[PDB]
Amino acid sequence: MPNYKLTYFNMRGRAEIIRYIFAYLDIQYEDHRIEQADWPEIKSTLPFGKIPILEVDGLTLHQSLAIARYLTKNTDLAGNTEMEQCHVDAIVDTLDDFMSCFPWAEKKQDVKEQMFNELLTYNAPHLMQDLDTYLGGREWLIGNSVTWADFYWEICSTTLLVFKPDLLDNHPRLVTLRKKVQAIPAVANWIKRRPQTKL
Amino acid sequence: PNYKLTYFNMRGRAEIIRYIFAYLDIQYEDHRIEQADWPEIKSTLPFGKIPILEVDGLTLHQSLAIARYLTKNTDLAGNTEMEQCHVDAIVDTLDDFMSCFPWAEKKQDVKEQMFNELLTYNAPHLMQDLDTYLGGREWLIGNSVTWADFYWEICSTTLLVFKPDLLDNHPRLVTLRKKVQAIPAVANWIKRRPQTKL
Ligand SMILES: CC(C)(O)[C@H]1CC[C@H](NC(=O)c2cnc3nc(C4CC4)ccc3c2)CC1
Ligand SMILES: CC(C)(O)[C@H]1CC[C@H](NC(=O)c2cnc3nc(C4CC4)ccc3c2)CC1
Ligand SMILES: N[C@@H](CCC(=O)N[C@@H](CS)C(=O)NCC(=O)O)C(=O)O
Ligand SMILES: N[C@@H](CCC(=O)N[C@@H](CS)C(=O)NCC(=O)O)C(=O)O
Repeated sequence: MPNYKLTYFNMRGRAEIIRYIFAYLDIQYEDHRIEQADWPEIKSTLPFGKIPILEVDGLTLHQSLAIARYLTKNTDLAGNTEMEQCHVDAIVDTLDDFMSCFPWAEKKQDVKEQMFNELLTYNAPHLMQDLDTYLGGREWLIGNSVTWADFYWEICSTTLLVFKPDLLDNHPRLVTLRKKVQAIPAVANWIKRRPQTKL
Repeated sequence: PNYKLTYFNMRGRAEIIRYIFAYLDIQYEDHRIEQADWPEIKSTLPFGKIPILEVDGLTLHQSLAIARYLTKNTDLAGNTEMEQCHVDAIVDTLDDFMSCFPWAEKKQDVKEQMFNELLTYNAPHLMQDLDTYLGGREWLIGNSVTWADFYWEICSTTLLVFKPDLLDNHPRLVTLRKKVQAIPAVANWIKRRPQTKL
């Protein structure tokens, strides 16, 4: 048994993909959440001043997608062929690119509001349409079994729906995919048992 | 397999793939398009972006997903799962930074302001972080070159076009660039590639 400690804020955010992977693989870990009050303290110690980080047997890892890739290496979640592993990474990166456009840390309310609106109004539907086309009539995004891209799709879409509840109105196949992920017992169990935060 | 890489006539996000092909001695069609070609091609792509890599007629996208696919089971990947994690983290740290720049911005006033903002405040912190993380080592991860070293040299090249003094107080990061550039396969590609701003 290896010693895992996850450090992030109290919210889903960029740590959530790691938490889904831990739940799905049934791995016990310390889900260390922090208030903003403690943020400047810990920040000074961090290698690149960013969370989430994951401590593994006294060794520190950073970058949430780098960590998620490390944890799924050698598992069913990574993909069934070398090429399918690329597709998993590329779908994840495509989703992460779009989530990263949003100005999460913007101090000016009016600039943050205008940007969140532009992205959700013009960009988001282009992405939903491309994703819908990519999925087609298949059960999972890549190959014939669930991957951590399906986890990421579910996590990303959950946060987009908070700001734009009608996002998937004309995309029932993408809603089905969210339901299929949420129905995975280990994921269901995590969703039910997790702190209820907005983001 | 036969490889066809499609991107704009610039280093940009394709350059990491081009360094990996050079290093591994892999022949490939380096297909470069002008802006005028772009709308025609954009609709054929499942996610409407480039670069794309065609491997025996099958399309891959996302530059870093492709880089990770090409380097798997090679000396560029990182020797252990943990070191692979470090390689991914460094590349993601660098790529996060390069993504902040408003590459596609029309208004040159707000564009120059943000470029200078990022190069003034944010770039030196990242330089200091990288210099610390590198410590006593000659390469970013382990005891040999990885594609993270390539990516450093690629990202730093583009940053030095806008802020040539960025590595004045960081000679070990300069050394790292020169070590990447002294690799024969890389040196050879750098001498022969089309000379572009970006
Ligand atoms: C300390 C502070 C006030 O400066 C910080 C606190 C944390 C904030 N982060 C977010 O609000 C946030 C939330 N969800 C995200 N989800 C994603 C995608 C779905 C995985 C990506 C980035 C996200 C960023 C930024 C400001
Ligand atoms: C269609 C269009 C005309 O609107 C496009 C054309 C391509 C443009 N992209 C860039 O100029 C560009 C260039 N170098 C880059 N280098 C990086 C560094 C390596 C990681 C990241 C992003 C970059 C983006 C955006 C607008
Ligand atoms: N690409 C990185 C992004 C890390 C990141 O920027 N995280 C934010 C929280 S969502 C943070 O730590 N912000 C601190 C700051 O910039 O002051 C990842 O996915 O881990
Ligand atoms: N994270 C992606 C980004 C791809 C991307 O944004 N590419 C730009 C060119 S640098 C593009 O195709 N832009 C087309 C457009 O915005 O219309 C990658 O690394 O491949």
